[PDB]
Amino acid sequence: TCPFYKKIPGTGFTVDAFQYGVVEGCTAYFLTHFHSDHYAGLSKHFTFPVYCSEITGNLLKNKLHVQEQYIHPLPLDTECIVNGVKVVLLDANHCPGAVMILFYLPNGTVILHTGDFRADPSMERSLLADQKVHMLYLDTTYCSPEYTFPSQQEVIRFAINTAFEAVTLNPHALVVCGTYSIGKEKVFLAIADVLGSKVGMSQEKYKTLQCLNIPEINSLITTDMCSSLVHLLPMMQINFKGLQSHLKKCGGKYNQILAFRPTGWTHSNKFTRIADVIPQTKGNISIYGIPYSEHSSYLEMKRFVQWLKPQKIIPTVNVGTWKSRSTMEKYFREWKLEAGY
Ligand code: NI
Repeated sequence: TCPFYKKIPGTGFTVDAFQYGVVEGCTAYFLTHFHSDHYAGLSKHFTFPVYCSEITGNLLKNKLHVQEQYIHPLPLDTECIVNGVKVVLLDANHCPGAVMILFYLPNGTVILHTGDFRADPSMERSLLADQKVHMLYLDTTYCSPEYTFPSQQEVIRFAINTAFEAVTLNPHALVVCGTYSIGKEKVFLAIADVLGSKVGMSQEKYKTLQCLNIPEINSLITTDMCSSLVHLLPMMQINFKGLQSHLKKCGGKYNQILAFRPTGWTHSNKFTRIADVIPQTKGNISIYGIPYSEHSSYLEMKRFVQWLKPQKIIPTVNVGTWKSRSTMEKYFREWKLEAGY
């Protein structure tokens, strides 16, 4: 049974609710982004309308084999009518194709569902600025003050300088980058670019990247492993065993691996600046954990919410425990009293 926080009242609409069989009354299923927790349940056998971005539609067609007739892609930043209700899709600053959705209810209520997002001050000059929002369905992943991390720019700067230094000292070193879903592509694209290489990967990953409308992508990626000195691997293989094994396969082309594991937040953030980060090393293999987030920090979320001044907030993440729910409601009240809405 679909929980309440995936339902849009006064509509036949749901958001990110494909794992419940047929939903009573739902004439249109929205998908915010192509991450597995959110699409869970979609397959080539699905027979109801799906509304999403163009990029999310490319991935549903080609990766999940949903049939074309059920895929309804919408342009961003454009007022659209769906089943007699005005909607707008906005960029979520999450992974490729990720959107927020604005619903203008027939009775005058305005609802924003963020899906997954990383809040940014640039969102204060979208179509959100134009009018008032009564309900906010909020990505609350990191809704606690201890969740700090740097900008995506500072993290990319670190990674580029790290890779460039190591490979300039040793031209026989190989760089490896972990992945398990779309998002965070900038990590491996920026590293390959400073190294003058294409990024090499499996056929299944190349296919996924081919759906994302990245400009000049054919210049940046390849399935020919041997010609490239930046390789992508599944995240689970980014360990001393998995990397040794991969190094055997390259056939004495390389004598060193430097690898990157993009995580979300980890507690090493509570004590250590990005500049100061060090790897775990075993022999000729070094692994860096780098905190590249595609979710709001506490401060970025607080800022967005105090700017938006919603009348009511419904969290969509960390909703399973009483202590979580209670903690989140406390921060919402502080924020409200500090800004005075
Ligand atoms: Ni996500």
